Amino acid sequence: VEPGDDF
Amino acid sequence: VEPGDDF
Amino acid sequence: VEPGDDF
Amino acid sequence: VEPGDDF
Amino acid sequence: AFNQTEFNKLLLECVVKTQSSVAKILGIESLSPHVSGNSKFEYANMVEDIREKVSSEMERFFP
Amino acid sequence: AFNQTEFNKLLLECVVKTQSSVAKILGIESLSPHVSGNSKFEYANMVEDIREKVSSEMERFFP
Amino acid sequence: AFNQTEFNKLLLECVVKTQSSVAKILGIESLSPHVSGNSKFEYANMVEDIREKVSSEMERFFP
Amino acid sequence: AFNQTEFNKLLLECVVKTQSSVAKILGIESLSPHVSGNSKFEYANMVEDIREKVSSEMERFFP
Repeated sequence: VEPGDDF
Repeated sequence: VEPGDDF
Repeated sequence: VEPGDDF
Repeated sequence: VEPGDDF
Repeated sequence: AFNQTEFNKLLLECVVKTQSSVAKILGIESLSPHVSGNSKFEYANMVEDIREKVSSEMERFFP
Repeated sequence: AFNQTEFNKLLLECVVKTQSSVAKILGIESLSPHVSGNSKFEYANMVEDIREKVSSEMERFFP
Repeated sequence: AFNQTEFNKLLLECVVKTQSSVAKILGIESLSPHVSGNSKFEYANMVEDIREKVSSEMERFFP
Repeated sequence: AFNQTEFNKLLLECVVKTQSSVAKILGIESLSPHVSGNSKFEYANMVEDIREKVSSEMERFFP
């Protein structure tokens, strides 16, 4: 998961 | 819509 | 009201 | 408690 | 006793206050110099992403 | 097994905790070199805005 | 005087919108110059921590 | 059919996720160059104030 992805 | 506007 | 005060 | 710890 | 009406009042006040506060934090952060010139962290773009996520979660409970 | 009272405890603890934490973050962000100077992002101004938004959402549900 | 369905609509819209907005704020903050080299605050690491916390709270109320 | 169990699941997931995310944002912000040594925005001090606020609103509903 990358910065700004929803989780 | 601009920074600080409600959305 | 100042920065960090609850509101 | 340190920065980033849950509280 | 546990007053449900008062609970709802506090509950709603918190979540509305937090969403409005977070919108402003998002605004300020979008302008942060270290993420300037990154279309990933442009305010309008993030707002679009957010609204899309809300739509799909809301459509699940509210047809 | 599911306990409605415990659910409400956690739920209330979270939203109160989050609002209080967000208030603080908003405070710090309002002081950020890159906006401290924009009166759109002065703390008192933002709090006024936020409270007005809360009022209009609350009034909808509570006389 | 009270509509539970409308209450739930607003409640859900706020918390979903806040979570999505907060994820983005977390993203921007993890890129902040003053925390780089501190891995405790690398995006992936923080997301893992957060998911762990969520799981343990959810497991408590939902099998 | 609107499902109250699924609603509670999503609702709880969001507020726990948000609290945890916001705690990390608070952490990062407390380390921001532009505040440091203002024991007002020192992490431990802010956490203390937050917890105090939480306690007084919880006590009102949960003894």
